[PDB]
Amino acid sequence: SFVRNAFTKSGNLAWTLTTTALLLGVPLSLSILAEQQLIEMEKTFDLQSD
Amino acid sequence: SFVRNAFTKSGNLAWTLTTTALLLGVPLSLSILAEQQLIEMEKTFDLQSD
Amino acid sequence: FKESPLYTIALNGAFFVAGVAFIQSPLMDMLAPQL
Amino acid sequence: FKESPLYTIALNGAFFVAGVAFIQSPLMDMLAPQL
Amino acid sequence: EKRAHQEQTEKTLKQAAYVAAFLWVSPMIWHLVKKQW
Amino acid sequence: EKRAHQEQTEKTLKQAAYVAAFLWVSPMIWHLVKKQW
Amino acid sequence: SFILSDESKERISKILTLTHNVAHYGWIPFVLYLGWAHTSNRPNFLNLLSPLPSV
Amino acid sequence: SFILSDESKERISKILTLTHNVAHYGWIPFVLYLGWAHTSNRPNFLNLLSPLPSV
Amino acid sequence: HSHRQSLELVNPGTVENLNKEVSRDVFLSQYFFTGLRADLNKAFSMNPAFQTSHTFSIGSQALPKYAFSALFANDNLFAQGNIDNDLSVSGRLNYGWDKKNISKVNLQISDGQPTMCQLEQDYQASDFSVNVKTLNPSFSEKGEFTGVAVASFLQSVTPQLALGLETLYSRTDGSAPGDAGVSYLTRYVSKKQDWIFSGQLQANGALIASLWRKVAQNVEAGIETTLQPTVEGSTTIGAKYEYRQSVYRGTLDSNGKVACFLERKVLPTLSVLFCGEIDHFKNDTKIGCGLQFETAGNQELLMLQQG
Amino acid sequence: HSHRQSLELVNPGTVENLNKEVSRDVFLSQYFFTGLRADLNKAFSMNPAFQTSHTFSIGSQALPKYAFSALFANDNLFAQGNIDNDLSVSGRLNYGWDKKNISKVNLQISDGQPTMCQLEQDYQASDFSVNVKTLNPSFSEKGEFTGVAVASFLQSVTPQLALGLETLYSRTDGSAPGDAGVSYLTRYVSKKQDWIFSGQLQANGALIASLWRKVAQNVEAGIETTLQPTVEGSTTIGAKYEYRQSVYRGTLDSNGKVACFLERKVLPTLSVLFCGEIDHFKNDTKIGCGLQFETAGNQELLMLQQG
Repeated sequence: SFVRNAFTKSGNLAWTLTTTALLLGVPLSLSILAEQQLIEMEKTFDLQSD
Repeated sequence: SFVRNAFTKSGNLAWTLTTTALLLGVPLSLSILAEQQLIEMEKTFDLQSD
Repeated sequence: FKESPLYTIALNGAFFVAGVAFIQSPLMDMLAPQL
Repeated sequence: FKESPLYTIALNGAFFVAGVAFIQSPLMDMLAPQL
Repeated sequence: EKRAHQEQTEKTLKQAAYVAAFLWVSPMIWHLVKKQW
Repeated sequence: EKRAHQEQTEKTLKQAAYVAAFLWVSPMIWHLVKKQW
Repeated sequence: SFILSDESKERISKILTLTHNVAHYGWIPFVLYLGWAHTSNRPNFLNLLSPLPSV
Repeated sequence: SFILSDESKERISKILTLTHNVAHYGWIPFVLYLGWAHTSNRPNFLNLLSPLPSV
Repeated sequence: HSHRQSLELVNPGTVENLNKEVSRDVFLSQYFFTGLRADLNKAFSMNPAFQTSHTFSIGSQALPKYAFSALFANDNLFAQGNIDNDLSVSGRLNYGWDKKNISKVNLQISDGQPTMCQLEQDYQASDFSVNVKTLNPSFSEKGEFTGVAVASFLQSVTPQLALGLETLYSRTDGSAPGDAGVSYLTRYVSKKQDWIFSGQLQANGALIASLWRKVAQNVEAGIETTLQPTVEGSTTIGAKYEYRQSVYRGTLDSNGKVACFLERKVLPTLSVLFCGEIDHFKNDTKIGCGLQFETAGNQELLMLQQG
Repeated sequence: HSHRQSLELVNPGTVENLNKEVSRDVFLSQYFFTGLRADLNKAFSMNPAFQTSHTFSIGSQALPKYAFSALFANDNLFAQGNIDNDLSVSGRLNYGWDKKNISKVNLQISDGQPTMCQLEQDYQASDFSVNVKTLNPSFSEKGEFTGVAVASFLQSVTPQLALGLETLYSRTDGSAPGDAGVSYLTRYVSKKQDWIFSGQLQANGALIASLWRKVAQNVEAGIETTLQPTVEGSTTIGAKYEYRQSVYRGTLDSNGKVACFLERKVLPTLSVLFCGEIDHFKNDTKIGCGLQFETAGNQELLMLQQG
């Protein structure tokens, strides 16, 4: 059915968008997490210093 | 030449051994590094505490 | 369905213009993390 | 070159025995990190 | 050919039952052996 | 056919030289335009 | 020593078929209903299905 | 306006060929020699080639 | 009966878990994948365990494009549904009548054909464990049994040794007599439980034997050799390193392929998996990264997760 | 000449670096690989730069099984040799006669055939940059030029705009007249240098134009649209995130493929690369992890590396 065709096409598009979002965000997210952890580490070191 | 055959076979074997060593060690090495860094982190936290 | 030879150039130019507008918009600046 | 049907079983058994000896040897314990 | 197939399957099941009893009683016979030596 | 190919290549090179001079002097003409307006 | 070949066999066959048919369509809904009922929060169905944190 | 077609062209061709042939075999050795000479440490060749830290 | 029960033997593990310490723990056979794959898991309750998983695998022939799964589990009941792309439904239900007696039914359906439908009852006792399963059971007008029936019995002869058999009955169409075969299993556990050996004289002269050793709390290694006219078998050496932040599994195969599996727990929820393998016999490699997001949907669950 | 030099224009970048800010910085075209690959780099000196790289790539058609490379560089001289499996030798030498004038010669040889041999002289001036290169140069008995000769001229018309041409002469066999084509390039730099635009009306009606913007010290993004009977072109959107611990590059293509490139600097020396791509038009993915070890062989170099 045309309604079924629209449903499957929308599902495929959503799957594609989710796949792209994960692929382009997960490494970025890990980079942000690492940078944010490192700045916290420097923060802690300083508070130790003074 | 038979000597050339032995040379190339030895080179291929060395390449295979190096490839296997890297593949099976690099993730292990990262795991050890992460664990050793984490224990250092706990160490630093404690010294902060007392 | 036309898919003209010029359709490809029109689509690529439209994508380029949309991308240039998006990049030079405040939105791109927002995409940069605050930290 | 013989490559007998029993050659495969002999090779697999030899590998198994070598592996069992290696695993239960002090060497395996050494492979474990000190930390 | 069904005769031989049925006979072999039945004998396999009977042997399975025999070894099943063997394993069921195995602790007892091991105890007896331990007593003997 | 070599005649036309050589002629077109030579004319392409001559046009390249002409635009090369154009770009070499371009700052000067831009300066003149800026003075004009 | 197999002996079962009576009317009970037809009953078992029809039961197997009907339970296969119903499960094929309703099994996942079964688990979802069980979970959403057991959970004290009882989140709405659309949020429950979606892979997003509602809290 | 190309004009060069004399004996110098044969000289250039033979030079190109000989410099190609010699380089094909000696280029990497060229770089290795340059480095091992410039470096004050002057590590031994076998250690230099191998991908292991000597210090 | 009465005098012989002074032994006080321990119940051996079920037949299926006979190689668990090696096949499913220190080997990648079950954890390996290919190409990218994102796994999102949603937790809704803890006391009554409930969970709603998702999967997005691309580039893996074995894995599906998408797979919605919901897993429900409690003290004595456990159910799991799994919708898959192409509307392939898989389901598994486990019900424990008694603490030690459990009946498990698995059902896989693909395009309206209940291809898989196994129903098994597992019984565990003080010293022996017996379970019987029937694959694709059904009945026929001629009245004879149809489908595959499998029964396994394991009895612990001694506290450090357990022996058992594995009876198989299979009938494809029912017109012809159903072939039946028997397999023998042996499981040995060290007095100190440091190392566990398991042997399996599978049917058709197939011998699947493996060993397990616990080097330390973090390191455990095991070996598995397989054998199956001419035989076709491979020997596998594997080791696993587990740490508070990551789990590493490596394995060298007799066929020459070398594989590893690293799972970094970057966050308590998010875990990034890396899975690579090499095939030195044909010099090709198959590698796949992945994801594992575990996000709760309840305030109490989030509070528990953050501590 | 004298009165017109009050402009004080800046020297524009060389023709090759016209798209450097986008093609080679915020795109994966050069950094992308497939399958596993380990790259070991050895540093022997710093003041006179010397280095001995190695590579072990498996599963990448483009990359070789093994590749030994040694790179030597000083204040005015730069050389690099690269032995490759199958004894394919590649070499590049750069010599600077003057601070702003440099002559570069590249030579690639595979199985005794000097397939590639380019010799180019680069000249840079206050306002214009000109470089000429000759690919596979040689001479013939008939005396006419042989091989491909390429000359490029770029002149900065204004401090924020530079225009130039790119003349190409190619002759395959010499028997037939050598086709010659001209291409036009334009480079625009914002007064604040925040964003850089570059346009290239390449030969055969091919238009390669791109843009670059620097969102912040960490984030810079750019776009590149390509065009080439019927045309065949693609538009690419890319962005790069750089941090003290990692470098991220992502890109969305008009063909539908999506790719990213993450380089984690786990240690000051060891860097682990991850490189994945997806092809939504055919639903296949190509992913490759890697390594980058930089270990010195001198005590002074190690002391500098550790700080």
